[PDB]
Amino acid sequence: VWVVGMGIVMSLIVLAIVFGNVLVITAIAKFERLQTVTNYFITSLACADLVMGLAVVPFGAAHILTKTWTFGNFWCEFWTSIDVLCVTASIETLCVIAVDRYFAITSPFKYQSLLTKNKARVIILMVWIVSGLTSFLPIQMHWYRATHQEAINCYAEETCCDFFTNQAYAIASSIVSFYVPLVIMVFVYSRVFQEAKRQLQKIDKSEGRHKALKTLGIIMGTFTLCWLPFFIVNIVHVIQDNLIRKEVYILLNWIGYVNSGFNPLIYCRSPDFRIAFQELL
Ligand SMILES: CN[C@@H]1CCc2c(ccc(O)c2O)[C@H]1O
Repeated sequence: VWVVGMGIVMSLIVLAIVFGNVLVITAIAKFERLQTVTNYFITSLACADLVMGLAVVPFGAAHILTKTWTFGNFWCEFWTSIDVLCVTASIETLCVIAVDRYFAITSPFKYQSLLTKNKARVIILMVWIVSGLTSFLPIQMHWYRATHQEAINCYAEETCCDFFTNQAYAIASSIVSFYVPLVIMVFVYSRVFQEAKRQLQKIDKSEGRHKALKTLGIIMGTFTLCWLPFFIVNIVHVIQDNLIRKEVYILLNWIGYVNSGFNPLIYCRSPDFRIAFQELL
């Protein structure tokens, strides 16, 4: 009776993920006003989320719901590669938009000539290139396989799909995909909050005839509680401890998919963008 029960949630998530990006892509495509410099980064994030939801979520849900994998193992390598690539692309896009906000707040005069529409495209292309390289190159060249005789049959056989990684690769991947964006975002947001507090104090100096924290409170919090634990797990099993189980690993990886799906809708709200949605509907 649980098979039908778990199917409903997966189907709802799959239906919602694509609709949460088609609307934004279509609205930003055919509206002149919504076009801006940060709009390119927003579209990059939305397209990455759409690709993730259209590619990895349905097949992964089919694998989880079914007893055993259906087709051959030839496509599995870049299935996993696309998964890791989209995750890295989303994380790095959030890091770069945070850096953009930091540059916007601190130096107003330089921002006019520092960033240009022509120069902005280079950053997105470079980050896509580096994420795609660090995703495809290790996965496809079979540099991530392990030597332990356990599950080597699963790697050899074309009927089961389990994720097994070497000690070295996991740590480097976690460091290059999670920790650096986290520290950069934390530092830049601390600086932004300090600037906002200073401005509020200056305004209060001449008055009499912190709400903004809430605006920050979500934008980082939903990132932490939804992505901090998994990578913390993604290292410990490399250590000699056998504490975690496969089901827990699968569930913590799964939660990240829902987090990535829900991120862009919460991230981008504006009266102009709201009326942009309104006109299309
Ligand atoms: C099988 N799922 C994978 C397993 C490990 C992993 C993921 C995503 C980004 C990474 O940097 C990873 O090391 C997960 O999506």
